[PDB]
Amino acid sequence: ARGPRKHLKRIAAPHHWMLDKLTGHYAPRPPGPHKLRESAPLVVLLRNRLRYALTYREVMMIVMQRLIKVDNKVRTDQCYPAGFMDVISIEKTKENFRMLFDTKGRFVPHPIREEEASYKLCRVKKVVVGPKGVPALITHDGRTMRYPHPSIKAHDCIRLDLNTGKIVDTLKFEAGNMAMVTGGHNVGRVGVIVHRERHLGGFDIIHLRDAKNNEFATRISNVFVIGKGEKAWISLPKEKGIRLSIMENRQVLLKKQQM
Amino acid sequence: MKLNLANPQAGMQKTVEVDDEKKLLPFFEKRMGAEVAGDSIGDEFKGYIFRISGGNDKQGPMMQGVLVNHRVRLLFRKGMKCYRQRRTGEKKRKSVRGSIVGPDLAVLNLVLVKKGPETIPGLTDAERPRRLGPKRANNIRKLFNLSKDQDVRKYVVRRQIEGKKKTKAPKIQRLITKTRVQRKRAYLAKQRRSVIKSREEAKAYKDVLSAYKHELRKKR
Amino acid sequence: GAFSLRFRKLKTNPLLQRKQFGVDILHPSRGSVSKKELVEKIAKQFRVSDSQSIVVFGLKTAFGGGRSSGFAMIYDNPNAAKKFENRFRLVRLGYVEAKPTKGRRAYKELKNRRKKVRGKEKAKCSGA
RNA sequence: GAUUCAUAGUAACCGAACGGAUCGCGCUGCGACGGAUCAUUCAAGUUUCUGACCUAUCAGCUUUCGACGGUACUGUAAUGGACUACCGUGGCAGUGACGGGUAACGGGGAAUUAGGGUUCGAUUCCGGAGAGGGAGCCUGAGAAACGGCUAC
RNA sequence: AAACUGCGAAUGGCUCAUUAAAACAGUUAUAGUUUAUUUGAUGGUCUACAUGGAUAACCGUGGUAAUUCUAUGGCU
Repeated sequence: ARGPRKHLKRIAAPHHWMLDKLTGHYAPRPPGPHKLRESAPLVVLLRNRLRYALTYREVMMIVMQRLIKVDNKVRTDQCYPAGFMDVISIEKTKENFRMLFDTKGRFVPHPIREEEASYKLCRVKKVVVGPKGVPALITHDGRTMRYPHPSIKAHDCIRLDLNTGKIVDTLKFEAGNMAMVTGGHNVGRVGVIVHRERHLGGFDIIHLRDAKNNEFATRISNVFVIGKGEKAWISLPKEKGIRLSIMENRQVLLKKQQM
Repeated sequence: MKLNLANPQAGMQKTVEVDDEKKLLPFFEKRMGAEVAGDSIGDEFKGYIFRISGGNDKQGPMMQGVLVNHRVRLLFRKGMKCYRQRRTGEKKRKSVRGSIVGPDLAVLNLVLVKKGPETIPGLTDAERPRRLGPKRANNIRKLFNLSKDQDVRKYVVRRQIEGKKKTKAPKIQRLITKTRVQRKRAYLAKQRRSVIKSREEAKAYKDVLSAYKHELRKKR
Repeated sequence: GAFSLRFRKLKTNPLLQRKQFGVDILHPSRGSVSKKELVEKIAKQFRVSDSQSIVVFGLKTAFGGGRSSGFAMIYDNPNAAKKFENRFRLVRLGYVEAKPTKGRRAYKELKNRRKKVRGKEKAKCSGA
């Protein structure tokens, strides 16, 4: 009541962080570009994915060196919400991490090449006219690129340059274009787009087809266009967003563990 | 009863006890900020005149403008007298003496305007000098009268401390200098640069959208 | 009785100027291993300069005895190790002497008295 | 999906708001702080539909002092009988209104060995309400706050 | 050190007395609105080598039986 809540609790955290039940009563709380449940804070990358830090203390000792950057910019706050399709860049080690969705429905820092780690994609939420009658995009990231093409519509991605501010490569939202899912049940799945239903009132949905010919649906808010009909602007994680079945995921896992 | 006599200009003061009733009788039914004659307070006090500033009564404050001859309870805002705030926005109710003077209060505080011929042993004899000279720049200028072109710096006030060799000095705020004038030039450069960038972005875009919609006329 | 060393989960960490790894150790006959004896052996394995760079913690012997496993953390320089590591871990090793602070209840009783006096408050320090 | 939306243009209005009298490292770079509008994020306030234990030895409730609706103010962060003027006579109820009881905060859940059920949920999380009883209010982005204030 | 300014103190913690289409639950809407902070934008158009005078702490000094009570005087 009475104002914004400064604590978040463990358990009442998101499940896709995979913070454990014991070993803490509270969990780190991420406001930044991204939402609370559609992001992951910079602490649980460093300690609970990348395994650089042990403790919450040690993440302060890393981040206040000014070694961590995101989007070619130094972020000093340890609880910064670093979300979908943000680049992370550490100068020592000289390795870069683009955050994608894993096929199971988790965040994972996908390691990438140095030339690839310049650019990143931003799907545009809407397009809107600012003052002096100038046009302007706005993104899922909460950037606002201005003077686009007239070409560029809602619900489609743009390759940003990052080294400079400006856009470079557009993409369109149509049938036969590659598209990852960012939320809901089918998260972490990439497939070409077959068809979308309108439903003139609320909630457009899209059916789309995995590269092993599995068909599945999501709302348009969740869908995020990568690239053209086959091929893709970005590098993909392990499995490339197929999501193999429950008995298959059993068989591959226990076949691994026997060595 | 116990008159606290203040010299403003010297910076000296000392309390005195009042024998008898009749020496207090000029002061009764008088406001704060009233120039009362201080001939009849005692023997040595001759040809004086005293403004009356405040006081406290047995209870132990009076504030000007309240009026009345007795203690009262008031709700205090921020920026009143006789109240330090603990919290921001805190008002509080608090007992306070009237401004008009009576017998039953303990202390009157008095401030002299014009001293007479005679000397007081407490007040008149000495002069305590002022501790801090002026920090900011045009306050130093108005002290000694410099115009502007005389320049500050050398007209600083520096006492030196006892024992070890050391001076201490105010650091003059609002002083014109190499860092301060450059910060305008750095700021005003960005205001110049940010306009002409955004203007050329608009001029570049104007031909691009015309180049787009001309290629759309080919489709017709 | 001696022991056999064999590290695991190694992670070279140049941001923190240190190397982190779980140790695993095998000691038939012997009851446990002291950290003063373990830090000497892990020094000569890893070809280190100075014991003071290395710091070691954890170490549970498993049920039955013979086996044990723990954590370890080779810095480079002892001066970098003194900065990034918290002081309690260094102290067990003995590199740095313990800091004798006053009690938590005693410190709290100063500041509540310090609330009451405005002006110059520093007479309360000697008074408590 | 849809406007009196965004935005541009025209004619004037007011001062009651922005257009940096600020600070550090080093013709020239970096970032600390301030503040306006527009998104964004953490939110919050209202809001649509559907859902609950016992009781008929509770059958008729609501209204001139807002009950249901209409027009035009006012008020609010905005929508509204939220409030004020006039105007109409409505609204709910036998599918349980209105009133009473609860040893009643709600839910996620818990116990209970076919299936169907019955009883519990003050209590780890998410809402809600409260700081002896009621009421009022300042400051602030946010409180009708109580380890803030005023009164009985 | 002290004091002024800024920010926080509206989170957290505790309890279950209220409360029966109320609250709450899932499900909408905000074209019916406010939003510190974060993130990204924007913007020359109204003595400009720099405007004004008071306030603490501090110093001098009191009141009251008594408190996180505080007055008068002098500086910045």
